[PDB]
This record gives sequence, C-alpha cells and structure tokens, in this order.
Amino acid sequence: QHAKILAIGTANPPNVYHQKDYPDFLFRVTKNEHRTDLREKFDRICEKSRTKKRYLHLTEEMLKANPNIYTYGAPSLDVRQDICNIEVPKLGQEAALKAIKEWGQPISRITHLIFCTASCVDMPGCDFQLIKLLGLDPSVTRTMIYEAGCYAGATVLRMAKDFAENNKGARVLVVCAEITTVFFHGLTDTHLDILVGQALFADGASAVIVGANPEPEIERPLFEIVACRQTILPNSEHGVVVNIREMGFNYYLSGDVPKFVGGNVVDFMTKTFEKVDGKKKDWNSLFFSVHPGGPAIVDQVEEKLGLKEGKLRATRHVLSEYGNMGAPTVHFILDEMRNKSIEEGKTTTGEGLEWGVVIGIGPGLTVETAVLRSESIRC
Amino acid sequence: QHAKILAIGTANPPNVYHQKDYPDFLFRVTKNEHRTDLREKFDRICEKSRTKKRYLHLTEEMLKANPNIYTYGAPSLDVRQDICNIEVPKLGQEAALKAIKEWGQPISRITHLIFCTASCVDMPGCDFQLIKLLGLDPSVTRTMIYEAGCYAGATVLRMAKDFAENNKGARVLVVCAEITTVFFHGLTDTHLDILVGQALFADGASAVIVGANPEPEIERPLFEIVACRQTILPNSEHGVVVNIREMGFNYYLSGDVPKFVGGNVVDFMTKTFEKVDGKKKDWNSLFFSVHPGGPAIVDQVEEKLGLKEGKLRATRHVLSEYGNMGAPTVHFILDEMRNKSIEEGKTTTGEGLEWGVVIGIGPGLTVETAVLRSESIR
Ligand SMILES: CC(C)(COP(=O)(O)OP(=O)(O)OC[C@H]1O[C@@H](n2cnc3c(N)ncnc32)[C@H](O)[C@@H]1OP(=O)(O)O)[C@@H](O)C(=O)NCCC(=O)NCCNC(=O)CCCC(=O)c1ccccc1
Ligand SMILES: CC(C)(COP(=O)(O)OP(=O)(O)OC[C@H]1O[C@@H](n2cnc3c(N)ncnc32)[C@H](O)[C@@H]1OP(=O)(O)O)[C@@H](O)C(=O)NCCC(=O)NCCNC(=O)CCCC(=O)c1ccccc1
Repeated sequence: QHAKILAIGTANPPNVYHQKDYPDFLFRVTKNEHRTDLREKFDRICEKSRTKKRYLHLTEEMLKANPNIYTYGAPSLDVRQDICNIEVPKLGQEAALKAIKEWGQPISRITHLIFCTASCVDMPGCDFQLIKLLGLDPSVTRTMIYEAGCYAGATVLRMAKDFAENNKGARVLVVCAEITTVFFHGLTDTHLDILVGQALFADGASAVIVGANPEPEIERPLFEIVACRQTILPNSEHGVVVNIREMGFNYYLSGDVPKFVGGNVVDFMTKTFEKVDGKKKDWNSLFFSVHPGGPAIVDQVEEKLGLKEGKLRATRHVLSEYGNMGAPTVHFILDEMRNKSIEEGKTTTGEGLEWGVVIGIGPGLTVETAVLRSESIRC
Repeated sequence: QHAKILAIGTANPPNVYHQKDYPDFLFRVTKNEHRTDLREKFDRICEKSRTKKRYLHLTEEMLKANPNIYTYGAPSLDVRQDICNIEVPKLGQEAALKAIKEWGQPISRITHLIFCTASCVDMPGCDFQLIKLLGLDPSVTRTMIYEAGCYAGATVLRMAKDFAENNKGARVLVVCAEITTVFFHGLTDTHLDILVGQALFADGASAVIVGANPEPEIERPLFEIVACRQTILPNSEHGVVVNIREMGFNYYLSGDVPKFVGGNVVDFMTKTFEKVDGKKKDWNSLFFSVHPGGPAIVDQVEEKLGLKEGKLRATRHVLSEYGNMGAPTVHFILDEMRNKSIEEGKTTTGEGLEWGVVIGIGPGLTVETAVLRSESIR
C-alpha cells in the first residue's frame, strides 16, 4: 500500500503583474530608465519567457520604503527577511487550508508536517509558525527544508512517501511556499543573470496531503507515489548557485542549464523507471509534471524525450499563468492536470493515463524524479 | 527489523580553548578589558558552565582580519559564511570518514545522506559539498537540514529510521556539523544573552551510519532506533530564537529555558515510552543521551525524573570536555557511553541496560526524543 496524494491546494499573493507591463514597471521603480541597453535585453527575455503573468507580494511602495532592495549589492537581507519570515508561512497557511478542505478530515489527524521554502530562514522555522497558524497538534513530526531549490517539489513527495509508509496511519501535510522579495535585485551589466530571474521568478504556495491506506468514503486518492530518484548531473556545479548574503539571496544561473537538462534527461528518466518496470523508450505513454525553471528547460525535455505536441500542456499552462514559483510549481501542475482531466471527462487524474512522472531540477545540478500512478476521478 | 545505528564517528577543530583562559582571551581580543562589570558576570557564568574546554575553528588572527565579527551589530554575515560554508562540510567529512571506517563497508554502499547544520546556508548545500569530498554516489538520496537547532540530533535519527526502514537495503549516512564562527558576537550590556553563548557554544561534528537488517558477521549494531516523538513545549516560543541577519546569526535565550524543560520532561518521557510499552517506565532503568544545552538543562532532567547519582555521567562528561556543540552533541554522548561501556566491561553499549533515550532540545521550545535499545558489545 503506497503513499497517495489525497489533496492539493494552492495560493498566490494578490498582486498580479502582467508580463507585457513588467519591463516598464521594473525599469521605472528601480530608476533605470536610462539603461536602454538593458531594457532591450530584458524585452527580448520577456518575449521568450512564455510567462504571461505572475503573482508577487512585493509592491512599489515596499521598494520606495527600502530602496536598498533595488540598489545592487547594498545591505538589505534584514528588511527582506522581516517580510518573508512572515509572508511565507501566511501564504502556506492559505494553501494548506484549501488542501485540508479537499481532504475532508479533521486537522487533528495530521501527524507529520513538511515545510519547504528557499525564500527565508529563521529559528523557530516556518514549520513552527504554520503549526501556530493552523492549530496543528503540538506533537506533529516536522521536517523543515530550507534553501533546497527547484528540485524540492519532487523531493518533498519522496520524503512524504517514506514518512507515510513507515508510520502506520500517518497523514503528512506538505507545504511549499515562496516569496521572491528576497531574490529581487537591481540591474547591472556585470550580473545579467538578474534579467532572467526578473522575467521568470514568481510567488506561490502549494499544500499536499499524503497518506497510505485511504479511509473509504472520507478520503479520495489523486495520485500514488510509487518510486523516486535523486541525482547530480555531471560537470554542472556552476549551473545554479544561490548565496545567502548581506545583499539578500544572490543567484547565478548558467546559460548552459537547458543543455545540461537535455543532455541527461533520457538517462535520468531511464534510471528512474529502472526502479519500476525498466521503461526505456516511448515516453509519450506517460503524463508529466516538469518543473518549468524556464521555457528552454521545458523545450529540452520535450525534444530529447520525443514528446508529442501538447504532452506538456499542463506544465506550459502553469508557467504561462504563474511563472516559476520554485518548488510549489510541480504541485500547481499536478492540480492543473487533475482539473483539466475533470473538464475533459478523462478516466484518470493523469490525463486518462496510468503512469507519470514529476521532474524537479535545481542546484547541483540536481534532478529529483517521482514516478506516479494516476487515480480514477471521483468525489 | 528496526533501523540500527551501525557506527558513530566524531571530529572537532584543532584549537583548544580551556575555559579557565577564555574570559581573558575573549575580553582581550574583542577590546573590552575596560568593561569590568561584564567581565565579572562572564566569570560567574563560566564558573557555572560545567564546561572545562571547547574546540573552536575561530582564531584571534581571524578576528584581527575581520574585526566586524566582534563589533556588535556590524555587517559580517558575508565573511562568516565564506568561512563556515567551507569549514562545516570539511569537519563533517572528518567525522564521516571515521564512521565509515567503523562500519567497514564501501562508500558506494551508502544510499542516503542526511546533513544537518545550524552554522551556515548555501545552494548547493553542505550535502552536495560532502558528496564531492567523500566521493559518494551522485545518486545518493539527500536530506539537507539547515537551521533546525539543538533538537536535531534526535530528529536526524528519526529521519534516518524512516528512510532505512522503508527502503530495503538502504544505508543512511547522517552527518551533523557545527562551526560557531557565525554565532560569535561582541559584548554589550543590552544583549547579555551573548555572555551565555560565549561560555557554552562550541564546534564539532558527528557521523552515524543507520541501516535496518544488518548483515550478520559483516555489520554490527550499536543501538536500535525504536520509536520517536517531537513536541512543542507550551508557552515557550521566546525560549530560543536565532535570526539570520546582516550581523551574523543573532540569538536570544530566555533564562526560563531550564524550568520549561523540567516542567515538561515527565510528560514528554511518558508520551514517548507509550509508543513502545503499555507499562509505566522506571526512569532509572534507562540509559540517557541528553542534549546539554547548558548544565541547568541537564540538572532539570535529573531532578524531575528522579535520576540517581551518576545516571547522566556520559552527558556531563561530553559537556565538560567539548561544550554545547549543537545537534552533534547527543551523538558524542552515545559514543562516550559505548566507549565507557567497553572500558567497564558492561554487557551492552547502553551502560549494561536494555532501553534508553536521546533527548534533543531546541527552538519552539521543541523537544524530540528517540527511544533506543542497546546492543551486545561485539
Ligand atoms: C531565459 C530564456 C527564457 C531565454 O529564452 P531563449 O534561450 O529561448 O532565447 P535567447 O537564446 O535569445 O536568450 C535571450 C537572451 O537571454 C540571455 N540569457 C539566457 N540565459 C541567460 C543566463 N542564464 N544568464 C544571462 N543571460 C542569459 C541570452 O544570452 C540572450 O541574450 P541576447 O538576447 O542578448 O543574445 C531561456 O533561455 C530559459 O528558459 N533559460 C533557462 C532559465 C533557467 O535556467 N532557470 C532556472 C531558474 N532557477 C533558479 O534561478 C534558482 C534560483 C532561484 C530560486 O531558488 C527561486 C526560488 C523561488 C521562486 C523562483 C526561483
Ligand atoms: C547559563 C547557566 C550555565 C548559568 O548557570 P546557573 O543558572 O546555574 O547559575 P546562576 O543562576 O548564578 O546564573 C549566572 C548568571 O548567568 C545569568 N544568566 C543565566 N541565564 C541567562 C540568560 N539566558 N540570559 C542572560 N543571563 C543569563 C544569570 O542572570 C546570572 O547572572 P548574575 O551572576 O549576574 O546574577 C545555566 O543557567 C544554564 O545552563 N542555562 C541554560 C542555557 C540555555 O538555555 N542553553 C540553550 C543553548 N542553546 C542555544 O542557544 C541555541 C542557539 C545556538 C545554536 O544554535 C548553536 C549551534 C551550534 C553550537 C552551539 C549552539
């Protein structure tokens, strides 16, 4: 009896930033309208981003009150943390309440909490703050995952699987929440990577309830977590770096990240499915939730696995409507897939297909995969 | 077939700071010899610390090169991280190689890595850096626990138990490493909590190998991880606070922490053992690894559980010889207990007793307990 996802909820900050307006906003509020050279480059990136809108906690009023946030390299960690240490658990709470509603059990049945964020760090942590906000049992068993990065949406499902399967009756609440205020930086041609993050990074939270042995007539599984694998892609340590600094969370992104993903995807898919059935080809038989770190990563997975037109629709839809929200994103994609499958009258939550995969990609470069089975559509 | 601890290794930085000498050192290198009132208070805290010596990576030359480290509130996180992000994995590597030696199996047999530190944070993390240093399989399954705090020496055993028990054949390397350079702060009469940390906090690393179903005549267990419980002590959110700031990792410690531990120990012990036995426990029948957050915390456990003289000897020995090294400390204590049990010709690794407990205590306040069984010395 494998661990099942029993519920998914999501949440975002209320302020919507349409991509068509974001270059004007960014260059105005950071006092960079004279940088027409960088504006040209940013326009090109935004046009390629395949991101139509994003939800962001950060406002112009926050930047006016804390101009060090947009002054490249100036001290600003403290103001960023004072925001994110509050907003990350709050956004997580909103998603968690939606997951708990779908699940339909009392909060007292939650035995385990996994909280994951790369947007802040504090002691006590976000897990403790969420317990307070939700009224979880003081004796919930907690795992607090700080600063793992963009593979962690798959990682938390792997962790929840082991906790749910080894602890009989356990019910694991998994919350991933991101507020990118800590990653916002000003513009300099010495650090062009910031233009990519300024185009793609976004705010959001997911909540997933995981448990083995669903209770008949109360609980309803959406997906089964079958097998997982984590691996480091060779010779790619420079791919994604984030340093926690006095200036905030400073990030460096190599232009070679998409090529590294495409050069390794057949291998990491083959080795993952070796844990299940030995699948080694015909990847279109699966459903997919691919972390959309950028559109070029999604395109590389599509090309090298030979995926047909539309196979990655749910992944692309989330990227378009929300951007790259970090770890929560693959859970938004699973929820979108479930929603569209209901809309289309499919026989399962995975686009009518039986088997699928979640692909998380982050620093290392590290890829974590989780093989899933879908479930029949009911309640 | 519960998960078992198959090996324990430990490491510390090379520089020894005897407590008798530390007040003179601290007040000299931080240019505070004029503060006679603070010196007198610090002397009193050190005399009560029950800590004889500590190992620290930080040196006077480092302070001279980076005086913002001892200038209270000055920006210094970047220099601290540049040190700790290197030194934490390096110290962890030393402890891990010792655990791997005892275990006796190839590094390629490790399937899972848990790395825990409250002393730094970076992406890729310490787990990635340790994989590089040791040559672990690039497909090891990793859990990177950053900034959990002083309960995590029990937490990592709980996590390792689940990973080892749910994955046939899995072998989990667990590494906890601390370098307190990030927590060093100068002296101000407005933040007296710093005098406590300056007296007690210290550097060290532990490594444990965990697996279920040890191979007969190849692997041998030291302890079995039976059951675990994590709980938040009521109305104690202000007990321990650590904020990651431009000035480093700033911390606040309530003087009520010992009383909170004492007020909850019967309850958390009772509820933990209810997971293993329907009969009530005689606390003196157990062996103990108690996180020595300070001597008063150890005293509160002894007092409220009615523990006999000598029951907490291993705990107090590690506090005396190493100070409070954070999450690794409870593993140093288990290693000391196993070593002393060999010296004394005891029948088990737990002082000749069958059942025992690891008590981790940290922010929340949060207590995590792990019920252990000992093993025969083999
Ligand atoms: C960029 C597009 C769309 C360009 O679209 P395309 O490539 O199709 O078009 P293109 O080739 O014309 O490029 C157009 C111009 O962008 C230039 N350019 C390209 N890449 C550049 C680079 N890396 N640095 C500098 N310039 C670059 C190039 O050089 C060209 O410049 P020019 O136009 O001047 O020639 C495409 O490449 C693409 O999706 N990429 C992959 C992006 C990637 O890795 N995401 C991983 C992100 N995860 C993290 O950050 C983790 C850390 C944050 C975190 O924890 C976190 C937490 C919470 C929430 C969120 C995040
Ligand atoms: C302090 C002793 C020994 C005093 O010994 P006793 O109590 O027996 O003697 P005592 O009563 O005479 O006190 C003598 C004078 O210390 C004064 N004093 C007392 N406590 C004070 C306080 N909190 N603030 C200000 N002043 C205080 C009092 O006010 C008196 O001042 P005066 O002498 O001027 O009157 C005793 O109490 C005791 O073990 N306590 C428990 C200490 C405690 O919580 N450890 C938890 C530590 N974990 C963390 O930090 C986690 C965060 C760091 C971290 O992640 C980390 C990572 C990696 C490695 C390491 C750490």
